[PDB]
Formats: sequence, structure tokens, C-alpha cells
Amino acid sequence: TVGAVVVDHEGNVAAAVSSGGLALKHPGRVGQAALYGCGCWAENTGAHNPYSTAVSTSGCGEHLVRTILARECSHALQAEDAHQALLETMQNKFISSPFLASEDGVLGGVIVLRSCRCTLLVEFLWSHTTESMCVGYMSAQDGKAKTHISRLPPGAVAGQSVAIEGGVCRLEGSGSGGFVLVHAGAGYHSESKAKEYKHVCKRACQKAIEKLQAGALATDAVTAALVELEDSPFTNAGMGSNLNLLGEIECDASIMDGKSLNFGAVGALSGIKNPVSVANRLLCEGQKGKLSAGRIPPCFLVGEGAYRWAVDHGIPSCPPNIMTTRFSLAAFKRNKRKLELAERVDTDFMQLKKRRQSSEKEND
Amino acid sequence: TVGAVVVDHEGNVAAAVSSGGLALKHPGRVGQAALYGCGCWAENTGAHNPYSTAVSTSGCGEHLVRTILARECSHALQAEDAHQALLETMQNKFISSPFLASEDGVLGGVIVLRSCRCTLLVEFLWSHTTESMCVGYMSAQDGKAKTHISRLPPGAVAGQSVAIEGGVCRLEGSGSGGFVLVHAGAGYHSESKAKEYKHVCKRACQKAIEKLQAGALATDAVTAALVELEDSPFTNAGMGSNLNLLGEIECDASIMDGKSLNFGAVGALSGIKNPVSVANRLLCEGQKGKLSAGRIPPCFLVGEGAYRWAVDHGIPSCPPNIMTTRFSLAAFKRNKRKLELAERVDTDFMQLKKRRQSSEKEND
Amino acid sequence: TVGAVVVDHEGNVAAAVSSGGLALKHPGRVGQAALYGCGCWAENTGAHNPYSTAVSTSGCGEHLVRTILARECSHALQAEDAHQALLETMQNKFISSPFLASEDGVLGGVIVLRSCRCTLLVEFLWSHTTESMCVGYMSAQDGKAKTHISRLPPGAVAGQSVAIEGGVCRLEGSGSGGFVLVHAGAGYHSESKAKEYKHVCKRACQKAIEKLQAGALATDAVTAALVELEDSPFTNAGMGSNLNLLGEIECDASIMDGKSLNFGAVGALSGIKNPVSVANRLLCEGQKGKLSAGRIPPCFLVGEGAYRWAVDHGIPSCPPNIMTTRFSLAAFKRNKRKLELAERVDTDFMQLKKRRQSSEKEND
Amino acid sequence: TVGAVVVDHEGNVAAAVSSGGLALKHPGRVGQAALYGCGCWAENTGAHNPYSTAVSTSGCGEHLVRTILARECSHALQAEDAHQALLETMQNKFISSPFLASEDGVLGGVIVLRSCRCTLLVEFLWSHTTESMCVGYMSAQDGKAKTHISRLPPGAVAGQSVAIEGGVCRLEGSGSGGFVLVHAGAGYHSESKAKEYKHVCKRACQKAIEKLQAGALATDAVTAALVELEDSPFTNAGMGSNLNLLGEIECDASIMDGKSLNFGAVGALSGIKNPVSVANRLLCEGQKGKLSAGRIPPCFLVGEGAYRWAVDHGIPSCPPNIMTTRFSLAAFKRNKRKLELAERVDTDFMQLKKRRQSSEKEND
Amino acid sequence: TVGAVVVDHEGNVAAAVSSGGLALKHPGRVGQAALYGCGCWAENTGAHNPYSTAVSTSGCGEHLVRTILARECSHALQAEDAHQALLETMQNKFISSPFLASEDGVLGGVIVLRSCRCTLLVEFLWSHTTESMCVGYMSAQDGKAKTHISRLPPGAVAGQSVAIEGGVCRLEGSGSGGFVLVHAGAGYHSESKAKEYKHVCKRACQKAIEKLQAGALATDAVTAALVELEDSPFTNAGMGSNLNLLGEIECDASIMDGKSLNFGAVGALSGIKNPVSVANRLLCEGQKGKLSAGRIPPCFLVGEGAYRWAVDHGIPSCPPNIMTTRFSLAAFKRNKRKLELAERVDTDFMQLKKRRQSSEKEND
Repeated sequence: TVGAVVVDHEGNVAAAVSSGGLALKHPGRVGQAALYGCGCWAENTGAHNPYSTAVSTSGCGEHLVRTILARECSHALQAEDAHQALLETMQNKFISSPFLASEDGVLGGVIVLRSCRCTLLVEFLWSHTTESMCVGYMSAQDGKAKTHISRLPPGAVAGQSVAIEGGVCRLEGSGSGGFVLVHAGAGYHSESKAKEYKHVCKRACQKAIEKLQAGALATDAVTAALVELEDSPFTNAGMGSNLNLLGEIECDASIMDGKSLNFGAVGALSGIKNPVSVANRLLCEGQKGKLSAGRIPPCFLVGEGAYRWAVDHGIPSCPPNIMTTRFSLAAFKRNKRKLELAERVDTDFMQLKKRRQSSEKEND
Repeated sequence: TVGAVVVDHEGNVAAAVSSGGLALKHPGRVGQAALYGCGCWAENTGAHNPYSTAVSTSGCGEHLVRTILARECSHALQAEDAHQALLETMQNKFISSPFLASEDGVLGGVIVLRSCRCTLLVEFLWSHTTESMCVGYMSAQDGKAKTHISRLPPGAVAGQSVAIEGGVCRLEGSGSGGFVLVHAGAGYHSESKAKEYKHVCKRACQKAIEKLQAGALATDAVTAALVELEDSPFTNAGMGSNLNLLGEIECDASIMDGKSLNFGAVGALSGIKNPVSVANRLLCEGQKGKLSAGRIPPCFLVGEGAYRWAVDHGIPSCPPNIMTTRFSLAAFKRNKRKLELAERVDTDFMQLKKRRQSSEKEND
Repeated sequence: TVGAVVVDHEGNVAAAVSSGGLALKHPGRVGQAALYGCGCWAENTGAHNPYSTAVSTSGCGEHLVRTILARECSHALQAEDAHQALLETMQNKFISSPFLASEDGVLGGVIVLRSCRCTLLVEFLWSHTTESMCVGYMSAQDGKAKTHISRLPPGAVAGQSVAIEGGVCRLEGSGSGGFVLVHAGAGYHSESKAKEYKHVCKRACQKAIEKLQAGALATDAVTAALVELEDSPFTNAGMGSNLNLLGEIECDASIMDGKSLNFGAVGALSGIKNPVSVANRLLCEGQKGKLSAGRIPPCFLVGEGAYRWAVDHGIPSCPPNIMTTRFSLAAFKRNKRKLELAERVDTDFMQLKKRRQSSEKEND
Repeated sequence: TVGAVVVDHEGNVAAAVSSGGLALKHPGRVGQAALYGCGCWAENTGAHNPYSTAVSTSGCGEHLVRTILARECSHALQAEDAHQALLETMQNKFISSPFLASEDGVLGGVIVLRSCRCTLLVEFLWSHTTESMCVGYMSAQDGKAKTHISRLPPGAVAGQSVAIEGGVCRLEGSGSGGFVLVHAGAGYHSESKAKEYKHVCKRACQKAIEKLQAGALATDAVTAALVELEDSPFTNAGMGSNLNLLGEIECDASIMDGKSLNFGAVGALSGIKNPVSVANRLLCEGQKGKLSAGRIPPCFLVGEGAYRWAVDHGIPSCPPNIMTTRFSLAAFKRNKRKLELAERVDTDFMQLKKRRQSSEKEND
Repeated sequence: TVGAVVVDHEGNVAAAVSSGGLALKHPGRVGQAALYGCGCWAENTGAHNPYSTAVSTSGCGEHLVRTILARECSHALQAEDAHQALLETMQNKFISSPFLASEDGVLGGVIVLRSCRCTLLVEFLWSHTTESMCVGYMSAQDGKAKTHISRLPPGAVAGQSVAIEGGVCRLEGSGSGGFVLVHAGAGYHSESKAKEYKHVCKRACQKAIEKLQAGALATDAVTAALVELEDSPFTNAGMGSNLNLLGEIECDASIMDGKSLNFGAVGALSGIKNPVSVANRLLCEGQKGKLSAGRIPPCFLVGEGAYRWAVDHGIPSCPPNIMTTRFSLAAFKRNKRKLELAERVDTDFMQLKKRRQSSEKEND
């Protein structure tokens, strides 16, 4: 589950997110990074909105459905600071919060951005309760991009404990000014694929910076970053996604502009190279749409409808094939073997609990 | 859009909602009454939750998604009362707020319910900014059901003004106790069919009460209510729903349980007689799936595969036609003719804006 | 118990109220619509006063003594909205509020007005817990006046349940701008006198609008509306009031200017056609009074003192006769018959509980 | 204006107050110490009421009506302490607030009491902005009574500056427990009579304590205290009260019970030796009147008929003369002479302002 | 600056800290880790105290004194969570606040711990704005100790950015329960000695746990931890501390107990091997001194006489030399040489600013 957040020279934030969902999910299934406040979030500075803020989420699809973590986080940041408004959503509204009270853990990861003026101040923080998570950030005058992972202290039981890093920066507020913060998602302790994730994050941020250095909108800025993220075959989002119950590929992706508070997302969208492009197009269409262009426009298209609307305006399509990769297909064969040796033992209890009622109620 | 809220003898709440979507929508378009916190809500009593609260929404199409009218209602209901912890989430957080700034009014509707103990107090209120809205309520001891319309006062410009109404009651704290509140959705001033909306509401309520008097779960209670609401041919939900650009039926339905804080929704569901039943089964399956029944189960399914899961379990399916009716199809021909005489005027202005470029830029 | 609230083109609010009190009240008895925060209220926009607000009250004289409902309501409206600051005084500080905890009900009715600038916004809401209540409103550019009643849903037990309607408007803020909201009070289910109440409200609002269109003050504006209300013989306030324990007429009336926060009220004022006129004169006298005109002036005159002060400055007087009417006198004969057949049975228990102590302590 | 507050062994509070009104007032003028929330207050411990609080006010005349110094004190006392939940209601909500903006200072006085359990803690404080004020306090176990003056510090311009004082104590949680706090009212720097105010206070306190040690109700406790305060010829309350424009006596008195939150007041009461007794009987009658004793009973009565109800029950009445005294009548002749030499100067300026019009407008 | 926090089986917290002061400080200079609310803090669970919280600070020198980073952390920790009730006291109340406005960054560090019951939840977090910081934690059941560094992310300008981290755990609610969190202080990027800081931390933790598993007081627990921290020659605290302008050792140490809210500190303590032991004995002596053991005992002692009290009780003293080491004295010669070549440049500018006055003012 990969995502990103950004702000431009004028202090206008935006946020995006993309994911392929659970390993063997049933056909046409939408998790988070698609729903309104569960996926990304973006809000620009206003009246009882002191700060201009942006969030993205990850991790279990289910856990971030149950708290609307992205809005909740986004509404907790009206407290006097950046690093002491977040985890009150991680521990007061997630870890020890009723919304996930019948689960083995509270597995997830989030990134935040905050910004205000006096000359703009930018705060970046990334929290999670999984074994590990990766991030990357950059600024316009800064010049070179940073990467690195945010793992939990040696032997700290993941789920229970939640590690969180951060920082603060100052960008000049005339023209040459933008900052990006992206994430390659949470996971298990397979260290093998570490260097890869760190690389695609560097490339991702550079692109967004290039768009912001070209004077692009924050919405287009986060799209570019999500493109390079999806395009990578190690990310479980866009190219190289998880294979479903029928070994097919079905993505979920969202995006929000805080300036205009306009939203656009897609779900179970099969056969599209960059799901985020569709979600961006849906968000731009909402602008021109309201000004004498038919009726109320759309922003949550799904699967079959997503496919038609995408090709119909002009988004190149892929056959479930390139979107598929050696790693994913190999992962699919070993993931199908777990359900083989599980559905075969779930029909052993159904014939042994009916055989304990067969020799008492039926024989005799 | 139609839907309901309920509480049982023990004070356990649940909420549901079903919708067909805005008239000529593009294929695979999931609006509200499907999304997690914008459709309906249910929250049982706890520590920072003083009351046990339940909501169901209706609106123009996407307006209630814009500010999650359901949960941003829920988190405001924890304020010391029932009837002054509602519109704060519909005026400062809907009518006059940044969420909906550049729209021709803030059309929408809502029904709420709360339950606290000392012997149980139940408070029922319904707000909206639409020309009219219909509702029905009943209790176990009450005996006979109540209906009636809740229109805006004479010559009060709909969109601008809002019209709330409510009440309070006491239920005996024994097995013989439950209260249901349904709604037949918002509309325009076409008073012919008013009689119908009221009949199905009275009848919806009875079934729910009979479920409650038989000792059924709150979740199953609102299902029987939404079932009798969907089955009605006048309700733009389940049977007699709106038709899309390709004259097809695509429903949106969701449900929530307060006790367990479990969720179940469907989107762009074509070919299923009672969409709320799919949503119910998704919620009921979530209860059993967490006791070594495979792995993380599913709560939100869409179109092509909502159908698969419905039938693989055993939900009565239909060809996407019996769901149309004399009125729906008569309406679709009329609605499509508005677009014929509109797209022929919107592609003329492009010719005219490519002929002023063609008598200035292109010619010489 | 009739009342009203208003705002002028500059956003300056005011409020008034008049009542004849309980049916057979004992000589010189003042209920509410006379006391400071129990009757009307008016406050203009300031520092920790975000909105400019006005209230009036009704119903039981006693119930609105016990909560200072008009100030309480007026101080609860500093919350971010209009329709979610009211009933937190209706249910958190009235229905389930200790101030009325030894009573059979919480019988009452209120009207509110709120106003702020960017071009002014006006919000009007009317709540109650009685079988019914009547209202009427108008604006300067609007042109024609609206009326209608706000009854409780079919069979909703009054006292327990409380129904509340509302709206929002926008008046141009140059010169031609004012809005009025008046009320004919709460009561029983005698539908016979419905049309009458609706008529006097229309006339009432027109007068206030005519004064505001003539550039009169909000104080004089609400007085004019209260004049037409009192003058009507169906209103239990001013002409056609309730007859006391000695079959005499004794009114109570108040008024407040929010701009200057100046108050003036009267109680048990016998023999005056328009009690509100006296209350207005008392409020104007407080202005000229402070600027080198003797000493601290007065604002709560009662009965015998009210009568002298009224005639002494120039208010035409009435003999308890015209103020009396066929309906009221006929009502007095049937109301005196209840106490006849009650005081005759309250002296049966006093001679039977003294006769149970006469044949034990005295015989022997 | 004089008055008191008390608590009994069980921690049940009550408050009372009696006043004669501003010197040459117009007939039938009810000021404070008569109004519901501006005179005195009593509130017993509950849910949102942590402490059990009691207040009694005194002031210039109408200044304490302006912001209901008693209840706006009460609702501030629920703040975590005793001595920093007082002046907030007397400075931001009285000295420097919109309530009293265009007045030559904010003259006034107040006495407060609170009681919470674990064994009962009692806190007593007295604030004012008048040159001087006198008080007296006692407890059951305490044994001997305390008196003394609470003047503003040397050369501190009265009106501007405020002078608070207080203390805390513990009472054994058995039958032998109660605490009384009375006051002899505000005044000017005419130190001759200081001895008197102190004597009647010591004696007022003893009676109340003897009522408390005999096991009387809190309500009856403060009555005996106010009785001995009214009976004093130096106190502008009950006997030796101020005389009005027509050299007549017109008292104002009220009382409140915290347990039942029951109220009883009188206004412009001429001819009754102890006005607080009328107020007490009105409160005592409210307790019996709610158990099928006719219908809704009365709590606030005025002048002509306060007299009727007093005597019809049996309260010792007098001709309105014995209530005057050597000092009161000597004062009335002196006070009336100020008006003779003042109205002869205020009607001269009208002649002069009708002679400049008569040598310019009228002549030619 | 080094230090620790702990909790025992019963959930009783305590905190400690020891420091040598800024390198070439003037004699008798007490900085933080000595002051009451700026050094460390301990608060046991109560009424307005929901959690039982413990803190220990480190910083540049005086920066943490500036805003009492410990108690202004403590009073913020009562917010609904652990990890979002910290930096609010380090960003709005430290990085970007008036407390530290005209300083070249806001260098500092902090470690926190909380404990609430239902079976005891313990939350441990460490924040800082320094290049690096080291920590170690352990629990009774845990078995083996954890160490590791918590540096700022690659190329994140230290001073500006802040880097938090944390976790949560559960302890069995029996005798076998306790958790320790120590720290080896902030520093610069001189990575040679990293191995050392970690070794002494692991070893510090073990001792504390062995105290906790033997059933020692929380206060005595952190003493054994600080003892093994002070004894280390690399820690600028106890042995191997910083040397002042006169090449002398002058320590600062404090401790607090949550149960009793008792305090003990020392400042400019020269010649005592473990300064935290003096602080401990001062705290332990405060417990016995309040039971008719003379009069008001002492809690904060300084230099010349901290020595007297230490030895009069029996704390192993030393000549102020064994406290120096190869590295400390090698560092003092190097540090003094910076001042030689600095005071010879700062007294040259005075000559130059007394020669421009000497070629203009003084000559003629």
C-alpha cells in the first residue's frame, strides 16, 4: 500500500494513495485508499482550520476502514502542534480504541504534513505499529533527496508498540518552494527487498519536485509521485499488485486537493497501469463539471465502470499480464496452496460436527 | 434513498440505508449509503461514548459524502443532548461550511436515534434541507405505528432553510422492549404519490417491531425494515430504482451494528432483489470469520463480484429488469431525451468555439 | 402567552413578550414575561458574543421561571450554530434537567433569532413540548408574510416529546433590510380557534416590517408587533386575558434592546390596553435618565405603581371591561366552577382526617 | 440590602435576601432580592453539579439584575475551586463587561457558600466593590460567633477596585453539624453606626445555628436569620427600610432551597413586618401544592395581593408606619428636600430651552 | 546528562537524572537535573490525574529549565494518550514558542513512562532535537534487555527537526512485575564511542530490574540504575564528568517519587562518587522527618554543604580527582586552550573599540 502528501510555494497541500488489497481477496472487493476519510486527506488553512494539513494511510485494508483514521488524524491536528495530535488517533482512536476491539492487532502505518505562514513552516511525521515502514522526502531549494526505513526498536512486539519519527523545515515563500513526503508501506521482516523500496522513493520525490519546480498543482504533483510508486514491481499497488481469489488484479486508489476540498477515487479497477491517473482525472472532471457542463459530476467509479470511463477519456490500458510479474505469480501459487490446505480442513469439521449429530439424532 | 435506525430491549442500536444513485449516472458509480462513515452509523455505550447513537442519511448524491454527515453527526451527538448535537453537523459542518462552498444549495436529509439507561430513554429526530421528507416510528408497548410528512414551512426557499422535528420516550427495561425509526427519502413538490411513501413506512416498521418482539438482533431488525422499503416500487432503492446512462440498475446499500462496531456495504450491485441483504450477510459473516475461519474476512464488495458472493451464499438474484417497473422505464426514456436535447446544444458551443478560432487563428 | 423577536438592516436585534398568566391566579401574581432572563432576551454582536441573538418564551408561567430559559438559551448560542444550541436548554436544561424535577411535565415553547455579517445571515427556529404552537415571519425585500402551526407528530405524547422547525435567510445590508419572527403561544388540542391565531400573526409581522421599512428601532419594531398581538381577543395576553381568583385582569410584559442591553418590564399591571407599551416606555426612559436627569432610573414597575406611572406620562387606560370579552367571562364562569367543586372536596379531607383524630385522641 | 446563606448536617444549602429599594423610588418598584436568578441562589449536589452552592447579593439597585450576579455566580462556582469561581462573574461579567458599560462604576456586594462530601468541607467568601460591607459566620461545633467589617484597602477608589476575603472548614458528618454566613449590606464611609451592623449579625447567626442544632430545614434556618436582620432598625430591609417618592415603605425579599430547587419571592410588599416570612411561606406552600392540592401553586407575589395571601394564611401585618423609625422619616424629609431643590433647577432648563426656541423659532 | 524512569508491580512510578553541567562553566553553577519541575517528574494516579506519569530530561544546559520540559510535559500527558501528549510540550512549548525565541536552535532530549490499570498498561517514548540520543528498557517477564540509538533521519538539520519513538506493553498484575527506561544522553556525530553508551545502559537496566524483582521501592530502583550510569567514565554525570573554568567537577542530580510526591536534589556537588545517592537520601529522609523528627526537613542542598550532609549520614566521598579520567582531563586542556585563543581575541576588540574612541573623542 503506497501513498504520498505534498505542499507548493503558496502553502496549498494535497494527498494520494494506491493499493492492490489483501492477498487472496474475493472478486470486486474495495478496501481503503478508495473510501473518503479512510484513504488520503487534504485540508487548506481557513477559520477553525488553523493549519493546512495532508495525510495518507497503509497496512491492513480493514483496520483503516474502522476508524476513518485519515479524517480523524486530520481533525486532531487543530491541537497546538504537529507531533502531539497524530497517535491520539494511533492509541486513543486505534490501539486502545473500540473501533478495532475484536482483532489480534492494530496493524497499520500513516504519514502527515502540516503547514502555516508568519515564509512557510512544514512539519513531516510518519507513525506505524508494524514490524517496519519506509519513507522519503525532499524540498525545492534543498537539492538532494533523503530515504531510510523506520523500524521498531530491537524485539519490540509489533502491533502493541508503535514507533514514530519526525522533523520541521522552513521554505522561502516567493516562487521556488515545495516539499514532498512519500511512503512504500508497512509489512513483515523479509529484509531481502529493502534497497529496492528506498530507490523508488527517491525517484518518486524527485518527479514531484520537478513538477513543483515546473509550477504544477499539488494534485498533479502527488499524482506524478504515485505514478513512479505504482510503476515499481515491488509495490503492492498498481504494477506488481496482489492476485485475488480468481488470480486477477483489482486496484484501489484515491486523491484529495485541500484548496478546493475536491475528491476522486476508484476501486477494484482491473486492467489500468496507473489507478491514481483515473482518480486524478475524476478529481479534475469535478472542477469543469459544476460550471454549466450537464449535472452533478462523479468521484467514486468502480471496476467495470472505472475501466469504461478511463479508456473513454484517454488512459492507456494493460492486459492482466504486464501488471502481473514473476514475483507476484510465484507469490500467487504459494498463496493459493494455503487455502487449498485450509478449505480442505474447513470441510473436515463440517463432516465431523454433522457426524456427531448423525450417530445421535439420525442413528437412532 | 431510503433507510432506518433501531434499538432492542438491551439498548443495542444498529443503522442501515439503501439507494439507487442519481438518475443518469455513469456505470459503476458508488455514491453514499455504501461508504463507511457517510452512509449510516451505529455506536454502543462505552467510556467516552455516553449515549448509544444511530444515523442514516439521504441526499442529492455526493453532498453527504463531502462531510461524512453520519459520523460527523455521531461524534457531535456525545454533546449533553439529542436535538442540539445534530444540525451543528448539518449547518457549520454542511449548509454554511467549506465542505460545500461552490454548490447551488446543500440539499440533504438525516434521521437519528439514541439510547442511555438509568429504564431506557430513546430520542428520535429527523432533519433535512429538501422540499419534503417522509418517516415512520413504533415501539413494542406503543402498539400502533405513526407515519406523516415533515415538509419545510410555507414558502421557505428549500436548500437555504432546514426543518428539524423530534420526540423522547421511555421503554420498560425487560424483554418486551424495542423502537424503530425509518424514512422514505427526500424529494420535490410532486404531492401525487405521498400516500404510498406512508403505507410502506407503516408496514416497514411493523416487520422490524415483530423481529424485535420475536427477539431478533438489532442488525436483523433493520434488515426486515429495509427489505419492505426496497420491495416498494416508488422508493429509489432496491426495486423501482433509478436507471443509469445505459438504462441499467446499480444499487448502493450498507448497515452497521453498535455492539460489535462491525460493518457491511455493497456498491453498483446489479441483479440482486434486496441489496441490504448482501450488506447484512457481509456483516453477519464478519462475526464468524474472526474465530479461525480462514483469515481477515470482507465487509465492502462491488458490482460484478458483489453478485458472485451474494449467490455463492444464497441470496435470491434476478435479471436486471424485474427491478425496473412501468414508472422507472417511463422515467428513463424521459430522462434520456433531456440528454439528447442538451448534448446536441453542448457540442454546438464547441463547434462555435472552434469556428471563432477558425475565423481568426486557423484561417490566417 | 404571545411574544416576538426582530433584527434591522444594521444587524441590531430586540425581543418582547406579554401574558395574562394562570387561569385563576391569586391577586397581584407575576409569572415570567416580566422577570429578566425568564421572559425575552436580546444581545448584539461583541467579543466572546460571536452572534447577535434574540429569544422569547411561553407555555407554563412556572416552568420558565425555573431555568432562566431565555438567558440560558441566549448563552448556549455561542456554540458554532443556530439549530444545535437551543434544545440543549430544552432537554439538557428543561426536560431532563433538575430545575423542573418534581413536575408532571416540562410544558413550554420558545422562538430564537441569530444574525452575523461577512450582507447579513438570519436564522429562525421555534421549539416546544406542548400539543401545539403557532408562528409567523417576514423580511423587507421578501414582500408577503407566511404563517402556519408547528404541531407534534400524530399521537406523540406532549411534554415528553419536543418538535422543532427552522430555516436560514440572507438580507441585503444597505438600508431596505429587516426580518421578524412572532408567536401566538402553546396550548391544548381545541382546533376550533386555529384560523384566528394565524391571521393576527400575519398582521403583527406586517406592522413590524412597516416600522422597519420606515426606519424605526428594533425596540419600537417588536412593540408594534406585540400591540397587534395583545389587541386580539383570542390571545391570553393584553386584551382578552385570563380572569384571576377575584375575576380581575392582571398582565405581565417585558422587552430588551440587545444593542444597549437596556431592559424594561411590568407585572400584575391591571387596567392598561397594551402592557408592552408601558414596558417600552420604561426601556426608553432608562436612556435619557442616566444623562444628568435626576438619579438611577427604573425598569420593573408592578400593578398599582405601573398604573400611576403609565397614566402619568401618557398611556390611555381601559376599565376592566373591554379588556374583558364574552369568551373570557364565559371561560371565567366555567373555571370558577372547578374550584367550587375542589375547595368543597378539599374541606372534606380536613374534616375526615380530624374526625379520625376526634374518635381516638378526643373520644376518648 | 441584607441577607444570608446556610448548610445543614446533611449538606443541604439554602439562600435568602431582603431589601427596601433605592431611597426615593417610584411606587410599585421591584428591584433585585425578589427576581429569580439575580437575588439569591441555592443548588444541591448532582451530576453536572459537583458542589452544593448558595449565594445572596446586594447592590446599588438594579446592577445585580443586569447580569444575574447570583446564578451567573452559581454556574461559575462549578469550576474546580471556591475562591476562583467568583469574581470571574463580578469583573469580566460585571466590573468590565458589556452588561454595565455606560454607568459611573459597578457598585455591588456578594456572599457565597459551598458544601461537598468525601466529612463535609464548607468554604465561605464575600466580595464587593462598595466602600464597605459587614458579615458574620458560625458553625455548630464552633461555639462562638465571628463578625467584623470587610472594607476596601486605604485610598482604593471604590467602584473600580474590588476586595474579596474567605476561608474553609470541616464539619463532623453526624447530626451535630451546620454553618451560617449572613451580611449587613454595603454602604458609604459614615462609620458612626458600625457597632450596630455587627451586633445584629452576631445575633442573626446564633438564631440560625439554634434552628440548625434543633434540626430545622435549611430554608427555615435562613428565615430566622433574615428575621433578626429585618427586625433591626439600621438595616434597609424589613423594619427601618427606605421611603419612596410618596414616603411609603415597599419591601422586596426572596429565598431558595437547594434540595428541591423550589423558589419563593415578594415585591413592593407594604404593611408586612418580616417580608422574608411571606417568601418562606410561598416556598413551603409549593412543597404541599404538588400532591393533588388544587393545581400549579404560586411562588412570586407583589404589593396589593402579597398582603392578601400573607394575612389569609396568618403572617403578622402592620400599618405602614411602625416599619418607619426616627432615622427613616428624618432621612425621608432630608431626601425629599434634595428633590425640591433639583426639580426646581431641572424645570428651569426646560424654560431656558423653551425661551431660546422663543427668541429664534417662535417669535418670528 | 543521563537518567531514568521506572514503575513497580503496584504501578507506582519514580524518575531520576544526573548531570555534570556545560563544559567550562563558572564555579557553583546549578543548571537543570537539579531544579524541581525542569529535571525529572513522577506523579501517581488520582482524581484529575488519570495516568501515573514519569519524565527525565537532558539538554544543551538551561533550555529545559526555560519551560520546565518535565512538568509542562507531565500536565500535557493527562491528554487521552501517551505519544500525543509529549511534543506539544516540546514544539509549541519548546522548538517554536516564546520560551526559546532568540537561540541558535532548541537542542534537548526527553524519555517518558505512564501506567494505568483496568492488568497494567505501560507506554515508553523518547523524543529529542539533538543529532543522536541512546536508551535501554526491560521488564520483569521480558527476560533480556534492549538497547540501540535513536538518531535523526539522514541529513535532517538537528535543532530544527525532532525524532520521536515509542511502544506499549502489558505486565501481569501480581508481585512479579516492573519496567525500567534509562538514557545515556544527547551528543554530536562522533560515532567512535557508541558501543560504550549501549553497554552501560543494558547493565543499568538489569540492576534496576533486580531491585524490582527483589521488591525494592521505585525510588530505590532508579537509584541503582543511575548509580551504574554515573559510575561509567563516558557519561557526563557522576564519574568522568565535565570540568569547569577552574578544572573542577561539580555535579547536579535529582529524583522524585510518584506515590508520596516527595522530592530530593543536589547542585554543584564536588567530591561525592554518586550524586544521585545524595538526592535519594534527601528524599528517603523526608519520609521519616514528618513524624515528630525535629521540624520541616530538607530536600534541595548545594556544593559546600551537600558534602557535609552526605558524609554526616555516610555516603562514600572522594577527592575531586578520581571523578576525572584520561578523557575528561585531556578534554579540559583542549577546552581551556579554546578560551586562551578567544579571550585574546575578545580583549583585542575592546582595545580597538577604545582606540577609535582614542583617535576621535579622547585625543581632541
